[PDB]
Amino acid sequence: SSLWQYWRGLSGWNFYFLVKFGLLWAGYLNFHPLLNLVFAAFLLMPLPRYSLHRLRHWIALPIGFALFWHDTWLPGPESIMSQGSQVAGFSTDYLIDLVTRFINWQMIGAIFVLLVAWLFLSQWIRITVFVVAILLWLNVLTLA
Amino acid sequence: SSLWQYWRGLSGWNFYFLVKFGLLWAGYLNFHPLLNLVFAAFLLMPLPRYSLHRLRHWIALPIGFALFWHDTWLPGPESIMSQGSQVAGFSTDYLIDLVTRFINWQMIGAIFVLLVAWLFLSQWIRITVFVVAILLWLNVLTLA
Amino acid sequence: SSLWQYWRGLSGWNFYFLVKFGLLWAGYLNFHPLLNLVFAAFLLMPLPRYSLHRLRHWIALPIGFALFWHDTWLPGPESIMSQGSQVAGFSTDYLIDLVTRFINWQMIGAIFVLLVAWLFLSQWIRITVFVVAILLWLNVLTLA
Amino acid sequence: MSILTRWLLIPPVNARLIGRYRDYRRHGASAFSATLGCFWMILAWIFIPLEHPRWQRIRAEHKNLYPHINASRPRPLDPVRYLIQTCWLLIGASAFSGLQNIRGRYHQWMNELPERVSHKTQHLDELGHLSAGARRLILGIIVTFSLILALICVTQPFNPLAQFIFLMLLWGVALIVRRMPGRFSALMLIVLSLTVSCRYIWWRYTSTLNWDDPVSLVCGLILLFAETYAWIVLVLGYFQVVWPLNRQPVPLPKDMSLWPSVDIFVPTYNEDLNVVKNTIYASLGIDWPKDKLNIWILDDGGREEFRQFAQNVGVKYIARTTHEHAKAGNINNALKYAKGEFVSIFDCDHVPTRSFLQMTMGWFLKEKQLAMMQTPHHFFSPDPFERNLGRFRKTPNEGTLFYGLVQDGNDMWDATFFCGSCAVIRRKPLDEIGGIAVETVTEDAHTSLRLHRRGYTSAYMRIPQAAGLATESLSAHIGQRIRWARGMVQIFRLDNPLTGKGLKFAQRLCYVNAMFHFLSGIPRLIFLTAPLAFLLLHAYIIYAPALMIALFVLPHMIHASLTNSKIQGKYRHSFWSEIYETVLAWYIAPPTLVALIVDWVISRPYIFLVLLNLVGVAVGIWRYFYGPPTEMLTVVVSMVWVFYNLIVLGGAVAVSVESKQVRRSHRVEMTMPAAIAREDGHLFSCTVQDFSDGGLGIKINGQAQILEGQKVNLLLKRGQQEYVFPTQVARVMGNEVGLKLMPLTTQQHIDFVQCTFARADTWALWQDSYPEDKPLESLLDILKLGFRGYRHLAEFAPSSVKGIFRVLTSLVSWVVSFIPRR
Amino acid sequence: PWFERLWYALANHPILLAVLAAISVILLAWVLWRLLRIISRRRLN
Ligand SMILES: Nc1nc2c(ncn2[C@@H]2O[C@@H]3COP(=O)(O)O[C@H]4[C@@H](O)[C@H](n5cnc6c(=O)[nH]c(N)nc65)O[C@@H]4COP(=O)(O)O[C@H]3[C@H]2O)c(=O)[nH]1
Ligand SMILES: Nc1nc2c(ncn2[C@@H]2O[C@@H]3COP(=O)(O)O[C@H]4[C@@H](O)[C@H](n5cnc6c(=O)[nH]c(N)nc65)O[C@@H]4COP(=O)(O)O[C@H]3[C@H]2O)c(=O)[nH]1
Repeated sequence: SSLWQYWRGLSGWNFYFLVKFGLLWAGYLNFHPLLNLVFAAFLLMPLPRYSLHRLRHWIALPIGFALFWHDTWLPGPESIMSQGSQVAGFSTDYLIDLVTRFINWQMIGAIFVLLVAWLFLSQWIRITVFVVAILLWLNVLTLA
Repeated sequence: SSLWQYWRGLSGWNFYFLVKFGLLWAGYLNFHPLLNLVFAAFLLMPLPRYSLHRLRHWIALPIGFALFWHDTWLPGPESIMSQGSQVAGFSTDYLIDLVTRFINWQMIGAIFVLLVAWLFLSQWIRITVFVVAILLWLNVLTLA
Repeated sequence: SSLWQYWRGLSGWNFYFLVKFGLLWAGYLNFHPLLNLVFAAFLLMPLPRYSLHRLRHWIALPIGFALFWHDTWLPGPESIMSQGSQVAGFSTDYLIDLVTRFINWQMIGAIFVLLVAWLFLSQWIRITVFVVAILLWLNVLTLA
Repeated sequence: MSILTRWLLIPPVNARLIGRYRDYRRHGASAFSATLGCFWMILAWIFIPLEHPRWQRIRAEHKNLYPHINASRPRPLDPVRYLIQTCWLLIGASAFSGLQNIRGRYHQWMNELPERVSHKTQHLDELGHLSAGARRLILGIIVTFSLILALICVTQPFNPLAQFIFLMLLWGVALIVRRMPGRFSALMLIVLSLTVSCRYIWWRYTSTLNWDDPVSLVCGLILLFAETYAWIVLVLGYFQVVWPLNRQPVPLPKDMSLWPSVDIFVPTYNEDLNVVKNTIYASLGIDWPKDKLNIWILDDGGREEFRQFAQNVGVKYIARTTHEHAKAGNINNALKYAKGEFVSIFDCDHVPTRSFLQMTMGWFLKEKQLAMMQTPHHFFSPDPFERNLGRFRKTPNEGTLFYGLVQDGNDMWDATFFCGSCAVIRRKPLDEIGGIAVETVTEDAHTSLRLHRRGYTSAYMRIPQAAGLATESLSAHIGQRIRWARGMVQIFRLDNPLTGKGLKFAQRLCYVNAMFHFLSGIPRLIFLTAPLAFLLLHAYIIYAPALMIALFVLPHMIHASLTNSKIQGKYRHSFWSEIYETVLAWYIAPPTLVALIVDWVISRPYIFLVLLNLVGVAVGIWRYFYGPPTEMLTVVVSMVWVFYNLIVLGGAVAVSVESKQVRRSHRVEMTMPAAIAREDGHLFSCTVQDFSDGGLGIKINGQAQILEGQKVNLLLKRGQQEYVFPTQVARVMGNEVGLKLMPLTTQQHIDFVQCTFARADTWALWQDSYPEDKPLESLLDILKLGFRGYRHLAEFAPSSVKGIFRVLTSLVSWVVSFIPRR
Repeated sequence: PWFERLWYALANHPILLAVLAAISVILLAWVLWRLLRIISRRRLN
């Protein structure tokens, strides 16, 4: 088109990238700057029809889920598929204890306040520019 | 009298020049600044007819492809023509595995992100001007 | 009586003079400030008659070719007159190879780039003024 | 100039450039300015593709996106402005319909959740229905538990991060419960703000009082006592307006035989008849039987004009030879001859409405010990804070908050004090209390207190049923406020409400809280000059890191502002109460202090304070680089404090611009239906914009055919009756038609005032047109108010400071030229 | 030192304290609502 008014912004995925930034800052992340940048480019790619925009978001949801899983320190799918039967056969007390040790209430509080702050800022300030600037800064630092 | 409209830029080959400048900046390319500024002069040199302009770009497509191929360290296609029989004598599965191994996805990711960056920054930065500026600077460096 | 309307600048010979400048920087020419400045003065003379302008074009073109040739370090007319019988029998491939060896493609690339530069700068900046000024500077320098 | 360009540029492009330069010069640009502008234009076309359709659209909308950049007049440093604005535009945020619909549905669900909860709790009411002793014990133990939790919430030591998180969570609580209609949410926010303010005051009293210098200790105590006073006043005000009663008018008996007789006193000392006329014409229209009403006119001037007026309009006139005790004496003298069961004092300017004496007289027959029922005061004329600031029907009057919410709240505790006029007092209790109070200057509050001490209750009605002329000068408004202050002070010095018998403690609290606003000058002055204790002298008044102050003081201010904006919603715009206080807080303070132990008069203190604060900001700019990098944020906080003080003082100066006023009759801008008829049988409608005492205003739809010498009969329709009065075309300037009303006889004036002024429906739609109280809308508005005040002072100050204010205002405007705009 | 004991039990506990404060705020608003409604009815009638 003449002006390509298909650069609407990251919209919701601002929270996705802010959560990734926070988890990298806390030190729990094996961050992948190149894949994060390519994901941002896929989210921001201009598309003419709104149908293709919606389809792009729908296809990006599972890829974003997989990328976030890959960027954490949790074990891979092979261990999960090999130990699912053992977990099912384990007693309820051990599962409950593991669940309790898995959840950190401080992390939940930080994530919730981040979501509230993101709601306010998106109501005021465009976040996509900042998110992409931070991604570019991380990639430049890493490659240099 | 819209005579200026015969000097439009190389929008459509700005991606060509940005990709080549990046590939040089990573050291994967054997560069010739004089040839590149000759190609830029060809692109920015007008033709009397819009039909003639389309013919210019149709002629330049083989030329641009050949320049991108030869600027890379790939062996000459004459060797490929001579040894096509030997390649066909080799196993096809090994060739498929090798060509799957060869493709670097990091450069492809950088290329995709650069494409998106060009398609967005063609509003606030004119890219023919900057491409020719960097090209002139590289030519000056290779002259002195 | 509107003689000032015929001062359109050096016009088509600006490219010729810039070609001579580029050659002189490259040193492939022995410049004759007297003879070339005489040619410049000959072109300088404004004549209102357009048919006489075409006649002056028809006179300057051989004059221009003669000046360009005689400003070269190429062998004089005596040598070619003596050796025409021997040279004419030889294949043109050797002649073109010798021409390419003597004058490299760097000069033709610079000529293409300078043609584009002159064409675009002859739509923003009065080129004749600068060309005449630099020609006068060259004659003055060669005088001292 | 053209020769050089032609020597440099080809005639086509040279002609283009010369045309552009001439276009620049035609708009008043200088040679240097236009030259630099052309250089910037050529560079910008070099770099930015202005031929791209995006940039065609951006240039087409160059006015909106760059309001502070004039395209036709280039100026030095324009690229800086362009860069700042473009950086903000990239920073700023510009299928939204679905998101808006979802957000609106969410807002509606949140608003209606209390409604559904109330319906569920009401149909299943079954809250006090247990046994008495168990109920009392349960309430006591539950209150003690709640207070213990509040105490642990108040005094808990917290580090930066913890304190910040607590702040955020409680502010979210306040934001969520703010958008909750009802009267319970007000109680929730009052309790929450009380807990937060107790936390802040405890922090100040227990961790941040500096004991290291005998110089930074006395000042710290002064500031902490100012804040303690502010908190005490806020708590008492919360108690005052905790739950407005929303009292409803009582329908009178259907028969007209048991109704009483009402005596209406209109006192006058120096007012002209041109204001009393409308009041007595609307009084004759009071929807009361004519055999049980007595409208009185009392004249301290001994004027015969009021005698003739009363005789020819059918009302009573009485004048006295000896004038003692001013309004109190005149009203008592009138009461001596008033043979009626009720006395209703109306001001000399507050126009009564037809449905007044029946919308407020039912309670006098239901409650058999009632003695006073006050009615709200609504000013149609611009008050001195509206006319001078261009804030007519955009910012409410000072008394809007009071007369809309505070006295309705006082009705709960039975402390609604007589407000000067516009109220009904039963004469049987009035005879017992001796009449109108004559001792002090505020007779009204003293009389109400004397009524209350005898056990007789008091009432209040919310519907605006009295419109009057607002104050016509800032000096006279200051005089009115200072008279209120002096009268309350005299009341306290002569009769303390707190120490008495027969009064509930709530009445004493309301009485004293009504008298904590007239001692609120000293805290205002202390706050204004408080930052001039670290920037000018070197004293750490608040011995704490600058982050902690911004984390304890800030919740107090934010929660107080949010709660007050919720409770006093469409009554008082934020940060304007501070402006009113500082306007008053130089002249009300000296009388109270004596009791305890442009303009060369009105605006000298503002000049003093602005000079001192400017010295402070200069010294603070000094300390920002010479100060150690540790003691850096303290200077930043104190500079923000001084900037707030400067905005305050600029607003105070702005209020004092007595503008031109030649309209003899104040215009009430309301929409009412009217019609015009010529000598042809065809009736033309008209759109009425405003009226006045001796005029009108109509905008004809089409402006068919009229002149300045033709006769047009004006038809005014009320209910189902059509009224004809002679009118003359006064102004003809297109779609605006001017009309002037000639003097009339009695009945014509009665009908006209009933048709235009005394309509008991206009003020409701007026209140419906009040803009919502919005902090951000206030921000730029108050900043512009302060800037206008500073500019006006720079215009009308002494020369030796005229230069100072001139250069300062020039710098301020120059900087604001760079600040981005949306 | 018991007050210090409870403080240290909640020095790093601002969230539980905030929630308990909200609970007490609701309870106090409720009791104030009860008393104010009773007084309002006793006054108006
Ligand atoms: N000669 C005359 N013209 C009348 C009369 N009534 C209305 N107009 C015209 O209609 C405009 C009314 O402006 P506004 O909406 O009251 O808004 C007014 C008002 O807010 C203020 N203003 C101007 N003149 C006066 C004045 O004499 N008294 C007051 N109180 N405000 C004024 O400035 C605004 C602009 O007014 P203008 O520029 O004067 O423009 C005036 C004027 O051209 C009238 O009785 N006599
Ligand atoms: N609502 C309304 N009433 C109108 C209009 N034109 C005339 N009148 C009425 O006729 C009276 C005479 O106004 P004037 O002859 O224009 O003579 C006017 C005029 O010279 C001046 N004036 C008053 N208001 C304005 C104003 O807003 N702008 C200007 N420029 N002059 C005004 O003061 C004189 C006295 O005017 P007022 O005291 O207002 O008394 C006005 C007013 O009652 C109109 O357009 N709208």
